[PDB]
Amino acid sequence: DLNDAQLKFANDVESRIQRRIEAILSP
Amino acid sequence: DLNDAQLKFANDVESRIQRRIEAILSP
Amino acid sequence: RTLFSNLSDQDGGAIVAQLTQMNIPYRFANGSGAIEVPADKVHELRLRLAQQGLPQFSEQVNYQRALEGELARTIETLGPVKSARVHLAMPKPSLFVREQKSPSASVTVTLEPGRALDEGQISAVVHLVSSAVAGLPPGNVTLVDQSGHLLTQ
Amino acid sequence: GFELLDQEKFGISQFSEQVNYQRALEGELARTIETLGPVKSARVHLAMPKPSLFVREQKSPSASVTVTLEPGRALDEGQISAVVHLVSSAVAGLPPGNVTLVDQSGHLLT
Amino acid sequence: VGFELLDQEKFGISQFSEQVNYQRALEGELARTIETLGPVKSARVHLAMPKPSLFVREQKSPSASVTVTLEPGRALDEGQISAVVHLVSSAVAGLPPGNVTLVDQSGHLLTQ
Amino acid sequence: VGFELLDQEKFGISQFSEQVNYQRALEGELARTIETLGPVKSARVHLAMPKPSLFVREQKSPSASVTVTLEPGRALDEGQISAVVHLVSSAVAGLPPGNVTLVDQSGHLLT
Amino acid sequence: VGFELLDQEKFGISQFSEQVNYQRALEGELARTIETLGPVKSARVHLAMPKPSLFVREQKSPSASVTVTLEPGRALDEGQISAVVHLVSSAVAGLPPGNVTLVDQSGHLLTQS
Amino acid sequence: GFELLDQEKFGISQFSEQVNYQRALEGELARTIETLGPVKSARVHLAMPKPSLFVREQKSPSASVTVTLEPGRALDEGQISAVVHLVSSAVAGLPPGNVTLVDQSGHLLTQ
Amino acid sequence: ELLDQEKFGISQFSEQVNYQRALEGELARTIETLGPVKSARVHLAMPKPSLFVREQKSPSASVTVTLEPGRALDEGQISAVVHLVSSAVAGLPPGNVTLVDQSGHLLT
Amino acid sequence: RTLFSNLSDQDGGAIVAQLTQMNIPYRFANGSGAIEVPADKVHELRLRLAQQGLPQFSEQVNYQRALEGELARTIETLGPVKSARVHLAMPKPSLFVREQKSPSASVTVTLEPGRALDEGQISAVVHLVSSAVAGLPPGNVTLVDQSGHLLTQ
Amino acid sequence: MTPESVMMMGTEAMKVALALAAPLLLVALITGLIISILQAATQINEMTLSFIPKIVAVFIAIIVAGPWMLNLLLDYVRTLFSNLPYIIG
Amino acid sequence: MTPESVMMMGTEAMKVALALAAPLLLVALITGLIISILQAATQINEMTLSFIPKIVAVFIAIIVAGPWMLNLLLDYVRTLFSNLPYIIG
Amino acid sequence: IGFTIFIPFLIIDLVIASVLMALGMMMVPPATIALPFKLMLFVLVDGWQLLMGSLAQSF
Amino acid sequence: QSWSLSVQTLVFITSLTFLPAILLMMTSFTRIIIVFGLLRNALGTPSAPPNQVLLGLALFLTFFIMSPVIDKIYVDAYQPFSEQKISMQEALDKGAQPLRAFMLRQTREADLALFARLANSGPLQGPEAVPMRILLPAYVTSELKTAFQIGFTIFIPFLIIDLVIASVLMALGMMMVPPATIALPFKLMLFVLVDGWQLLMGSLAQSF
Repeated sequence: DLNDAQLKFANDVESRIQRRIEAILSP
Repeated sequence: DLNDAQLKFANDVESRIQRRIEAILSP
Repeated sequence: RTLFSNLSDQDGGAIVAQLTQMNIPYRFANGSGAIEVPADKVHELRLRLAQQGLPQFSEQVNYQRALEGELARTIETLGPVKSARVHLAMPKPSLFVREQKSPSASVTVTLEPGRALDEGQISAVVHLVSSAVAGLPPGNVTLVDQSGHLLTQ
Repeated sequence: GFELLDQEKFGISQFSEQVNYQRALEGELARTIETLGPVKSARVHLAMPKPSLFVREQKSPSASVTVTLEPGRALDEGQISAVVHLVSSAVAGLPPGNVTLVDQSGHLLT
Repeated sequence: VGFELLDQEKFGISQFSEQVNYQRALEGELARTIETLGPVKSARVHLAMPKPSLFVREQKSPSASVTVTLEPGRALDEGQISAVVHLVSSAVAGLPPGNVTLVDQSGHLLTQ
Repeated sequence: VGFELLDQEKFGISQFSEQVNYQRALEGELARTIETLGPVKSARVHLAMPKPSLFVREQKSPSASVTVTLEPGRALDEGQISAVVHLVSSAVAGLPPGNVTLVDQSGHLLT
Repeated sequence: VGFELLDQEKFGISQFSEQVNYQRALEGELARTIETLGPVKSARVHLAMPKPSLFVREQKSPSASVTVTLEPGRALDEGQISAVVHLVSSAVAGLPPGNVTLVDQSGHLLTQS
Repeated sequence: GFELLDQEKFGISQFSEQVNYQRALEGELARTIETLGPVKSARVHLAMPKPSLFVREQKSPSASVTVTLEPGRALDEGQISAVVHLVSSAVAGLPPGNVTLVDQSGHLLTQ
Repeated sequence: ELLDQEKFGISQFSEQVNYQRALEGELARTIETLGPVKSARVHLAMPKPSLFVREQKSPSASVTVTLEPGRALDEGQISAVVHLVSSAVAGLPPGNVTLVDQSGHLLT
Repeated sequence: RTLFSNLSDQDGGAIVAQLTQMNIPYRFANGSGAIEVPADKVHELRLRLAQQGLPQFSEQVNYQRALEGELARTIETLGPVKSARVHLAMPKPSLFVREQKSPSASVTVTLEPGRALDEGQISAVVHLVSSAVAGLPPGNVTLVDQSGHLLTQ
Repeated sequence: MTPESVMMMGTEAMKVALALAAPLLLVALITGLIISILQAATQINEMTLSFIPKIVAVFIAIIVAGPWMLNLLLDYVRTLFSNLPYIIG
Repeated sequence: MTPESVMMMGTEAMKVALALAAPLLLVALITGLIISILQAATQINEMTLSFIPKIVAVFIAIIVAGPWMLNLLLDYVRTLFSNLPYIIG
Repeated sequence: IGFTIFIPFLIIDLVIASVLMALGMMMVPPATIALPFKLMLFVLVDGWQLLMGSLAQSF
Repeated sequence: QSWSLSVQTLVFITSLTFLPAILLMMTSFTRIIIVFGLLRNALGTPSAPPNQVLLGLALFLTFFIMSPVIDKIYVDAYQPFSEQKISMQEALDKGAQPLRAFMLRQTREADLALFARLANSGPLQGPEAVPMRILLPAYVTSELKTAFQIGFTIFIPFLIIDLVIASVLMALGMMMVPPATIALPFKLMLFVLVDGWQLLMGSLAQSF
């Protein structure tokens, strides 16, 4: 229940950090 | 009841850690 | 070619209604519970309908393999999908008497560079696969991409 | 349900009224449950708790839901859930944990 | 039997009658759903819903007896036995499962 | 449907009946507006309103279950899930959004 | 509906009925004016008016849900959204704007989360 | 119109009498607002809160005014001010700041 | 004359709503009679008493005038209208009388 | 020449009513949802009606450019306007799935020496531009003069 | 409680009252009307002769139906006093 | 107070009473008159004929019009109590 | 205050007596039947709460 | 902070003085007494059960109904005070809470709002902080209203009996036969047959 919401929150944070890194490492 | 929910929570956490490892170890 | 066989009357009717709406010619096989449709449209239509929620070892294996292959082919008609592999894992008639088993499916897709599946397409794949296998709940369908990213929540 | 409700019947008794209300709710709930794709027919039984005598303790109501599925249309865990939520909400103070969902073969889905 | 039974009632209906009729109707619907179950050919449900008594200290938790007739050789699963228990218990306000007895057409107790 | 019913001339009615009829009518109109949202083909709303007291004894809060049938492939946006929540919550005096459940025709909880 | 709805009033009208009818009416007129707004093709207003409570920790507030259908491509401006909010809030005794939800025909929330 | 009140029955209760008074006021106010050069039609909605009791410092009413202007007839700041004054005065204890004025395009003319 | 329309007794509140209307009508009438004024519209807000606290709120008035095409109202006029309206309403504090023209200019 | 095309019946009717009132000849294109009007009056009428609140890349670009050009031309019919430039900036089909985008317009006007746009003219420009572009709210139209002074509040 | 609940309670009350009275009132009316019709047809001008049979009829009703009117009323009263702690509010 | 501040209040109160009691008395009188005329036409000699039609007519009128009279009386009493603090002056 | 508090109960008494006697049952005591209706009127109006409100607002 | 012994006994005796007021305005005595009086009036027997008998019955019923509250006061407040664990002030404060909860359970929110608005009390968050000076009159008013409701409802079967006997007598032409003389024995029979006394006391207890 709440644990799944916390896990999805962690997944979104990790994905956004990944995308931010990729954005500058791409050019 | 609650034990099964806890076990599924553990399984999802383990699977996501496994996938994160595989993602970088693949390229 | 056969779009679907072995349909309930309800599903059949729904499928016919949708085909008519889309102005697609169709021929419901007499008492075959099957609907042969334009051969070149079969896969596209299966997917589209899935989006709307519609509807020996060797043989089994073969069957399973054939089914896997067909499902893969259908999934590959999706624009963003370069290639698809489907693995069906229905445990052999539960040997254990007390314990209860259930079929599952793993779908791996290779996407075109720079392309992604949207939520609708993902749902269509999950439905397509679940509907094709008796007793396979949508929840037992795992969809992953070439990088191993889980697409199904 | 609501048909049983407006049947041009002169007032009988509060108890009769309460029984009619219970039946109508059961009917509509079964209706929506069937309207769910995999479900061919549904049957809902409600047990509203009876207020006891010299005590203020509160009993929680209970529900039993039997579903008949379309040939091979197994319910998703999310499907097992959404049914729970709907039935619980439709009954004032129904604790989900008191909703039992069963299939046409007698498998407990909840 | 059936909820119909209650639909057709005469003007003179004592509360006692109203209750007994409610009990009958509940029994009927429960048997109905139980038969709807694949392996079950016919069901018979008997409810003992004790009337509240201040003459007594404790009102015995309600009890139920369920007799099922199975289809030729259609043995009920342990899970089937349970689901029957759950349904009958829920349908009766404050019915403790442990007070539901399930029996087959041969007199074998399927519950405990 | 809902509001039309409430009117049906009738005299043999009790407060209880008056309330139940009000509940039905509200359910009907809410389902109506929900269907009138592009992706939604039909809606079904069930309200659980707790019978109130005029005394000082436990307030509690009502609950709602919303089932939507979508047009072939018309998935609802996170925003679509939200706006539905807001509308249903507002239409019920003191309905805490968190007590609104939204489900599709396949049994997926959009909540 | 609305003001016309309260015309053929049978003598048998419980206060409860009188209130519900007043609510239904207000909803109708508000939807009417909202549709009269250029970009709006049809409006639907739902009011949740809960008679009061003395305890603050157990007091909520009147709430409104407004669904608008726009003319093909007629997006509502920020100022429009603001004006819809103001009108609906004013029409309901003690309606705190922040309890007005405005949604379009596609399910986009036009007001605040 | 004030007419609505004149043509009425005798079975009407107090609630009805009040609602009718509110409607009549809404009508006359809209009327005068339209009778202002730049205004082609007006629509006034009053929210007059009922008796207090369960409340403490009581509360005050609110108004929403929608105007349709003549082609290009923009309302001046002083006009907006005069509309505010009129509507506020016509409602017992209406604090101007609770009067909202909006045009046919949804622009808030007041604040 | 609206007051005297051969109407069977209704209710005190009805009597009150009427009296308010009649006063509004006569005031508008006299205001129009004035040279520069073509038509007048008077709205009265008589205050509602409170519940348990003694608070005499003061009534308020809004006056809309349509002037003779072009002609305006002098300041003394902006004063005499105020006086008349204030006097006609028991306990009306002039400062609660708003006078507006057909263009929406506040004259008071 | 075409005054407006692709009008709702409601907008069409309103536009026809206004043309009749102004005694302007008009011809509603049969089933074209368009209203051809005197060629020499097209721009003036568009503006006047706007005051009253009425109503591939290369192609898009071209289209966009064409639309920009037309809007500019229409705005230039205003007395105080010497020249106008319109820039439309509708983001390419939102690539990001979750984030939501919306079209905007920037209008730059060169005014005749000593002349200014009044509030009505400003509102007409904003409406004209917003109505021409699907999904462009009035609030997303910025109007500036040659000196960079923001005219739209 | 709401006025509507009071109306429903009074409704079942006067329904029980009518059910009690009708077994007696109907037979009294029938006997009186029959005797009066016979009297008018036979021109036997005397009103008081209609009174004697009626009592017997009424008494007959009681001895034929006294139990029922005794029982039904109780089945109401025992309910009403048992609904006392649930009508307040 | 004043004779008027009292006569007007009494007139309003007895207007309320007349409105409350008009339907029952009207239906009672109409039913009694109809039964009496029917009796005289057939020359039936009896005095107790009209009572049962009277009672059923009054009972049915109460059932039909109860909500209306009760609501009217409740509203009148509510406004009387609300206006009571201003009656003294 | 008292003589106008008396008014609604007199109204109920007179209405019940008139209905009872016009119907024919003139031997019944009207007050006996009227008392429950007086209690009903007092409880459905919220007589106690409104009476306290009026008494407080009399000052 | 603990009161000296002489002050303690002064407080105790002064509080014992206020005993009938506490019984009438804080317990369930008033509602039972009002219902009993209305019932006695309803049977047509204005003086059949002597006032002392009904008062004793109401006292015993009140004691039985308030036994849980008294037990809570003893366990939570009085027992530590008697073992010198807590002072008299805090013991009284702790003993107020169960009685306050019981009185709040049987009060109407409208009367509480009326007395709060009348006393110009500031906004109160939840039922936790409501002064006793506010709760007591509201509880008394709610008890009066509930007692009148119960009495009016009880008045119904005897009204049915009176009406049916009056109609039966009238349809027989018996114009000058009063119905009270015939109705009183049948009222007694009706109340006896339904086991009226124990049923009414059980109903009064169940409503609390």
